Amino acid sequence: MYYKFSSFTQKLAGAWASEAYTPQGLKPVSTEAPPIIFATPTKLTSSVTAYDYSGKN
Amino acid sequence: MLSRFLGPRYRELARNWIPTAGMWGTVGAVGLVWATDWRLILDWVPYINGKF
Amino acid sequence: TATFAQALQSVPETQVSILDNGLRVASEQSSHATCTVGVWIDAGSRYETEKNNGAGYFLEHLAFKGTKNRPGNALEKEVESIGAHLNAYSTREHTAYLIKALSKDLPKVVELLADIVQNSSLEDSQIEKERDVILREMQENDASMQNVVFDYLHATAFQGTPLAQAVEGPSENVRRLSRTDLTDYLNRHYKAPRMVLAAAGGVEHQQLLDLAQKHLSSVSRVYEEDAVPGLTPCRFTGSEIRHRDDALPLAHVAIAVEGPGWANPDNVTLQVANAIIGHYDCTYGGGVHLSSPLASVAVANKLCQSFQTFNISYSDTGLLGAHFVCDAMSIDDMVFFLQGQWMRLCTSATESEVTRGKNILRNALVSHLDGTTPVCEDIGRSLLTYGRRIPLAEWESRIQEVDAQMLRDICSKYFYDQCPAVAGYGPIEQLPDYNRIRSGMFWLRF
Amino acid sequence: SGGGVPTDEEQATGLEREIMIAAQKGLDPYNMLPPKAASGTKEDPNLVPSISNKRIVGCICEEDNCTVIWFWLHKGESQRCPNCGTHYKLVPHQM
Amino acid sequence: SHTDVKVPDFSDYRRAEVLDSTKSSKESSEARKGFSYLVTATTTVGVAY
Amino acid sequence: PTIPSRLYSLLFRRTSTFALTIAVGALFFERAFDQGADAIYEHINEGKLWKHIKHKYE
Ligand SMILES: [Zn+2]
Repeated sequence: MYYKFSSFTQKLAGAWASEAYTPQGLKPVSTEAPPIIFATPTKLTSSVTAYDYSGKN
Repeated sequence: MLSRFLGPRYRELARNWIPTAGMWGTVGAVGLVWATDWRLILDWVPYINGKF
Repeated sequence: TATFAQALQSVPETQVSILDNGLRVASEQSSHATCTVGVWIDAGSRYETEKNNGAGYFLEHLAFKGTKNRPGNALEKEVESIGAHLNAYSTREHTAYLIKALSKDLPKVVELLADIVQNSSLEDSQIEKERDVILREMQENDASMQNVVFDYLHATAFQGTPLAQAVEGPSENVRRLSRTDLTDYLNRHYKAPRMVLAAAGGVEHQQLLDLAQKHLSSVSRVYEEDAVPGLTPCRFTGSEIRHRDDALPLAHVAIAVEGPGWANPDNVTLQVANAIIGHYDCTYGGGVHLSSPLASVAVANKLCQSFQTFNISYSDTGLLGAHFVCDAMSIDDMVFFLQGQWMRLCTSATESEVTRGKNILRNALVSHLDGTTPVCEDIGRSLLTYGRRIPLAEWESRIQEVDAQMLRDICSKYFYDQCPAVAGYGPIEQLPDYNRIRSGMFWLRF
Repeated sequence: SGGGVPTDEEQATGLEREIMIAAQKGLDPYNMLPPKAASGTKEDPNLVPSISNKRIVGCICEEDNCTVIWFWLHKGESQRCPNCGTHYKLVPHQM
Repeated sequence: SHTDVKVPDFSDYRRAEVLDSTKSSKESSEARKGFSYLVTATTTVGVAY
Repeated sequence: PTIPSRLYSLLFRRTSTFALTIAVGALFFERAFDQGADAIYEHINEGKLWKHIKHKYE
């Protein structure tokens, strides 16, 4: 009812009860997760920026 | 009729913009003596005194 | 009478003590009949290793669904039986479980907090239903469009680093995560040296120390592999991301640069700079007479729907910049205006402007800590970040050091001729390319 | 540009690999550092590891000395340096 | 979700001192813009001649 | 404190200082480039130009 962490200053601001203490909505079922396609096959690596080399090892 | 800029804030702006305007004036003077090949200043400089 | 310095030094002091487990117990006392007691853990999305990318969020969900000694809703019933309020959040660096209650029920709440950080019963059916709940609220938070631009800005600014990934993580990790992974996360990151027990309000410090010795004794204290998870500095990337959906009515754009982090004093100066530019939305009732130049320009030209400046700090890094929502036809103009304001702070900041920003920062710092919940948040976050509670008189002393010359020196250090990180979402083809935004970050006249 | 130059936590193989792996645990089983726990007392001797039941023990038993007293140490009870009185016990459990 | 959007790896086009994500920036950024502005300054000197 | 950081800081960071750098470099480049190209041209045409045979006819 009272405080929700937000506001781009990383602060526990004040917010209404319908969003501070019920952050998940009343929508019943999650609908889909649409996948991402690229133009070229990209090496979208999260960890350690794919690979680092300059030849054959 | 230029009495709108008589205050401490415009004086503060002025003393902020002394060095930039002075350096732009230095650029203009050096470019003018460089382009005109003016003989007053170009004889006071060591390396450029080669063609005289 | 009583001036500002005397009232600032009349604020009560926060008492901090250390247990044998390394648990940091801090509290401060007022005349209030209520209390706010919380546990702050140094665990977030930055410690996750790209395969458990929503582990902290999913524990943050299952923490209130039942423990070993309090199975399920009976625990929930207990806190409702005392009329207390239970809240939590999870950032990229910190996790917090806090309870507002009355002071007269200080023991029981601490006991509840104890098992919430060390005895959570992770059940498979609860795991399934909270997986569905998390998918539902990622669907809900996709509609909150400024949060989408927040996540996009973090991703494009911290590419390749653990600070790009969101706290809730990708959808596949929600679909596939197992109880063993959550157990590894909670055994790795929920140890006692990284926990601060903070209390604000009408609570005795010795009473809370006795409660923390009784309940929160021996949380983990042991790495179990002698493997300390240490944080590593993250590379900033001047970059642009453009999510284009022309069906949306309004466009959100966030522009940022580096800020130094938590433990560098010129943050205070940067805070003053934000207080110069400030915030606005369409329901502010000032008119054409607001003190912020960007606000008055945007009101007169009818550009914005809202704008808002931010300074965001993590361990020796952060994001400093602005965020605005407007229609399509305004976007380019505002970027120019926004960059011009920054360059004015880099070149020709005056003294009355700095004084106004200093008074705004004084009022923000004092009036933010009104009530026990933000005071307790400040205590827990300050013990986790600064290593100590910075008193408000120290804040007032650091604000008084700010004059115009050092402010424009700092603003030239952090804004001038720097590559920004730009995130956008909406009808954003009038938002310029990265070259014009980058070229707008310096003046050809200096 | 590029990466290419490898960090030696991957290209270390063989004796270099186990000495780096053990050294960044802080343990030196290949005699690269002067050992610790000096105690010439009877109940607390100087502990010296071994792989056999016999080892060279040198005693520079008083500080700034010319001669190191060399003697063989065998598995069993701890006997001292034969002129000073520093005990030495062998433990043959270091491979 | 919007959290599924991940920036792809740019390490082939990326400059040399900004390659590893474990090193902080603002340590070699001045050298990068010094190189690019030196290129621009030499071009301006040549066309001024 | 490294040399490229200070070379960017006190010469390339400000636009007026950038223009001063360009003007002074233009003057020194004019002198050095004129000397170099004149020396190359007189070496390629050794003994052919008038100044090489000017001393014979006083
Ligand atoms: Zn001896």
